[PDB]
Amino acid sequence: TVRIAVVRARWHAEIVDACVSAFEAAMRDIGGDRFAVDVFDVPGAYEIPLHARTLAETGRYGAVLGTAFVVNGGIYRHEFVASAVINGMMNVQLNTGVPVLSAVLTPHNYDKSKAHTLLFLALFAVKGMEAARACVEILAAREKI
Amino acid sequence: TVRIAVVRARWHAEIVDACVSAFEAAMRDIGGDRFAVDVFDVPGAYEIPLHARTLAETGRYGAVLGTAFVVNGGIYRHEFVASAVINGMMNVQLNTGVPVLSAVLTPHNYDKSKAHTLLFLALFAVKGMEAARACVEILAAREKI
Amino acid sequence: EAARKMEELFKKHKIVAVLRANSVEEAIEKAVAVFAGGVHLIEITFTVPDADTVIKALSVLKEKGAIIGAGTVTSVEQCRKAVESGAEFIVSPHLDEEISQFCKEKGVFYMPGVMTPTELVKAMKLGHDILKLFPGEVVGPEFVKAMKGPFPNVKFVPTGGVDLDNVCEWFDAGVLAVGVGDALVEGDPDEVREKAKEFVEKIRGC
Amino acid sequence: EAARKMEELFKKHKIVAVLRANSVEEAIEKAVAVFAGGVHLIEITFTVPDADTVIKALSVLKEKGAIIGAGTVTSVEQCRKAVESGAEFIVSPHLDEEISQFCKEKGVFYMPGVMTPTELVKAMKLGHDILKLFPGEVVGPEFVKAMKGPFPNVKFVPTGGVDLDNVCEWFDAGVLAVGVGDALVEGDPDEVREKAKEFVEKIRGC
Amino acid sequence: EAARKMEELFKKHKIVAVLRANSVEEAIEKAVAVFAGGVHLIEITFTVPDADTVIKALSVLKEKGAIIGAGTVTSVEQCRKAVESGAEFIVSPHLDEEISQFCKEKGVFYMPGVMTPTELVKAMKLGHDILKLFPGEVVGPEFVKAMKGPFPNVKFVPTGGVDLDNVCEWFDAGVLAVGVGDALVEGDPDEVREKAKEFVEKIRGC
Repeated sequence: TVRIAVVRARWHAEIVDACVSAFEAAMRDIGGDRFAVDVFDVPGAYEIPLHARTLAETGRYGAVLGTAFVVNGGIYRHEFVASAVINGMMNVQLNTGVPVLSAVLTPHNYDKSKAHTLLFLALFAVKGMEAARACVEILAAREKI
Repeated sequence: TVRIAVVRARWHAEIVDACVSAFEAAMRDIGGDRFAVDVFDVPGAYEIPLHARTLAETGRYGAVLGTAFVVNGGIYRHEFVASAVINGMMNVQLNTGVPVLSAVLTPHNYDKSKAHTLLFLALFAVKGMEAARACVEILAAREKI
Repeated sequence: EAARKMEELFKKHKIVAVLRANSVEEAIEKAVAVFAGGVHLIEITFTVPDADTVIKALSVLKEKGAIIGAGTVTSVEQCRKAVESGAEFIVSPHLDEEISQFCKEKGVFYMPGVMTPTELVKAMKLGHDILKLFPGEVVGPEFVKAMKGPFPNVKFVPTGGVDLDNVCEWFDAGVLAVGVGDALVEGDPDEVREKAKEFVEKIRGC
Repeated sequence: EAARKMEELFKKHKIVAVLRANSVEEAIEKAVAVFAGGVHLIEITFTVPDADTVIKALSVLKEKGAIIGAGTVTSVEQCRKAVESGAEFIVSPHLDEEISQFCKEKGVFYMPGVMTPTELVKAMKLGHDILKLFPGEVVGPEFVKAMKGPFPNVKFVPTGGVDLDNVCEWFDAGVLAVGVGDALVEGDPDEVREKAKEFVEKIRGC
Repeated sequence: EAARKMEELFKKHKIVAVLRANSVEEAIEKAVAVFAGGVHLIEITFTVPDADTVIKALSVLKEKGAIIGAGTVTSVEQCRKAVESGAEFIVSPHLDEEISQFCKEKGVFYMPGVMTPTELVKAMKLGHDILKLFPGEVVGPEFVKAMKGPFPNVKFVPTGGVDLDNVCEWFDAGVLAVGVGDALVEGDPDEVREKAKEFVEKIRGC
């Protein structure tokens, strides 16, 4: 059995949860009895790269999926974190040899109105399902190589 | 015979395919019986840098071409991925010693209307042809040095 | 048991959105705009690309009171996919025995389509009290009134031929709920949310 | 194989004349006026006196591009007569299993009539993709549009309810061809030829 | 065999775009705007920079019904390049024996240019029934009508002298297809797509 770790941000947890729940369900439908999913938490998106590296270098995981919802920020600028986190994961991926995937998303324009909170729960659930497929397909590709 | 690997995204596969097909045909016209092309898939643009590194460090390929079509994103921002992927390939290129090339393109403004899907199939076919020339010319330059 | 649950839900909510879209994201944005606008019963046309994906994605609204069903199901194979992927309702444009038997075995609510008195009867013999009138426009509210006499226990959900101006014309005929789409659903997500509110208020009046 | 040939012919010519007359000579004069006016697909109502005689007589136009079929066939015995006497098409006001099996065995094109979603389905199960809507007037273009959703591969030829003013209203709904008669056909042979030209040009526009 | 295929295609589509551009990307954007606008027969002027590149790039539209040929080919060497790089048609401003022999050997359709009765005859003797009138403007529709008498089996595709206002003036003369360019093609890709639609509808009228 191949383990996949998931590293979750705790900001806007309801949105992040919609994604991981969908991911786990999709994993059972696609690779049931082949893959197992271990979920770990971190305070937020900024800590994903390190936690993910630590898991990847442990040797227990075939893949790591980081997830988070980064928002516009209101008063403060978010762009600096969003790019640091994505590039962080890319550096980990390349130097660890583990196909770290991501669902760290930043919306064009997120309002706090319920219309938007509902939209993002549904879209994150979709991203979760897509990530499950990606995990299985990339891991298979890496055996064929 | 020198092998060239191609790593393809599966998003907007029709567009990505227009490029690789043109690439392979151009390679036969330019370097037939000198080069061979091995095509590999990954879920999407984000996984290209790792898959490409793994292939490059295998020793079988003289060059690796990554291809993808990255779009505006609609609801979500695409800039963070597009830059992570291009920089990822640059880091691989420099530290592996393999002239990883790319045709990872992000349009100024991509509509989903058929006028645009048709335009991009044709433009990607052009990029494929150009990449074939680039592969041959850079590999030759690297022997002359 | 499922039929009783649903009969009460249709009486309670009155309007059912019939949703189609050209993509997964578009279907989701519309389903949310419709839900936010006050329409809780939503059918996802099942003949569209990625219908299963849309129904599973919208399961996140289930805990907020949304009911997501599978629209226009014309076969058993589609019913099986609809059942694994949520789908509280299975509805179809025509009566079908294999679909009805499948749906009973799975414990889900099935609402077959009918447009004639001989078809209403066959559907009743098979146990279906709530029927959909697929060919709306062709069969107006006059049908619903006319069939009330001989079939007082048959309730209808017309689809099509229902727009904002005929809201209450249909309910005055004895309609249970209305299968509104291409009005409620069509347009920009903000236009959709506002129209959904207009339909709900027009309906609340009757 | 016959179905593919005919589907292309209906798409190509669009208008089908539905011809009736009180005599053999009258039927012939009208068939020629209609043909000369630009309508190449002609059905000879088979319930009239001397229907076989008219179909054989008009076989002389076959080499000029006319296609002569048998209109309103309601039985197997009539189908047998229609097949011996030419009849490229056999059409009927209602779906019938014996007629369909006969027509398949003889290699001829059969187009059954349908007016409801449950009947469209039975006809599809039997292999008929092109259906006639016999009760035109009662079932308007709204039906054709409505059934496009659940049955995208079913094409229609409405009969009746088609006149010059509604030309293109029907084609805009997804109609394959129109079963025009009692407009195109009625009147003096010179009036008939001129009306046939008006229908063809009005149709060419859409 | 190629000639028969093409004769039917020209009769079917009527308008042929004659495309020139100052770059590969510009040629592609225009070819797509023209195609999207309803014109399926497109010639890529072969005397432009990177003509082979444009024809190969547009092969992606071949599966969508586009036919891409090589415009203004004046030599065998250019014909050879056009043939390797797709080019369903080879057309030229003048009749040429070496080009015709080459094209026959390769199985491609060749349409030579002619502007006089003595040249029509030589082209017919060489087996070319479809001719292009290169010097349009100079040779108007009167020529096409005049030559119909002595040469009833010669069909023409005029190039130049065809604009939106003279659409149908040319078809009324016996024209097979029209080599429209510098009208259809010139301008912004969105202007191009709209003009292509105007030409197609104006043509559909006749």
